[PDB]
Amino acid sequence: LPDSVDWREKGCVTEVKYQGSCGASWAFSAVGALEAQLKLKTGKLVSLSAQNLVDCSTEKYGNKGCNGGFMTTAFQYIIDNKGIDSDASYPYKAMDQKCQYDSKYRAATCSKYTELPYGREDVLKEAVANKGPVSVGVDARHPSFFLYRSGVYYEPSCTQNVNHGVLVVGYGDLNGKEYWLVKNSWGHNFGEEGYIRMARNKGNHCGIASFPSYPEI
Ligand SMILES: Cn1c(=O)n(C2CCN(CCCn3ccnc(-c4ccc(Cl)c(CNC(=O)c5ccc(F)cc5)c4)c3=O)CC2)c2cc(Cl)ccc21
Repeated sequence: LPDSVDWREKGCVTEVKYQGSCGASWAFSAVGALEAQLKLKTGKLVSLSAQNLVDCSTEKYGNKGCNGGFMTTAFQYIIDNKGIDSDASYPYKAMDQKCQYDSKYRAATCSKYTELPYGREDVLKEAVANKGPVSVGVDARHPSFFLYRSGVYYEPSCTQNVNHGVLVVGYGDLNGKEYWLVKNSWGHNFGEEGYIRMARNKGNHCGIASFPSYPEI
């Protein structure tokens, strides 16, 4: 119903992270979604451990750490593992390590997650507004994406085949162009202080609504 939302205004989004040469966008996207659900229930915003997911949500979950993974099965790990550590106590090192999870430094838990219907930008809008930040995949193969500085991103050669985990933390519009407000994990010098606004309601642009998921506590 609201024409625009931004979950940063509601205190539900952490500092933008830097994944580096490790392709752990899936882990960053997943912890970002859970982070927001943590704040909604607990009142505490704390950066959760992407590295905990890279290291422990591995072969059983169809994830290859720094060679990519799924947010959906990352949520399953946190359910199965009965918690995830804080980034503070299990920080990010941009490589594949042995699983060093420690129940002592558990900062959050996960009960279930929800996978939204394929390519449905309307349902995604509902969830973003009413549930919270949604982990999504995008097609970020194209140099335009790498280079993005500002405004609403539209790449004509963008497919709906997704390779990169991001987190939709809102939506809105700019000069008529409707956008999704997407948190990336490529440091602060990417786009708009770490964020990118990508085309909304333009035939599932770059696959943004192809595989949306969010967790719950
Ligand atoms: C070993 N086993 C496994 O594999 N499953 C998959 C995970 C859950 N569903 C995924 C289908 C939905 N679906 C389809 C296509 N694309 C994405 C997708 C979404 C977000 C992102 Cl960011 C990406 C990008 N990721 C990668 O490119 C990548 C690269 C390397 C890698 F190792 C993993 C992923 C893709 C996506 O979610 C089915 C296959 C298992 C499921 C079970 Cl019950 C038991 C064992 C499993």
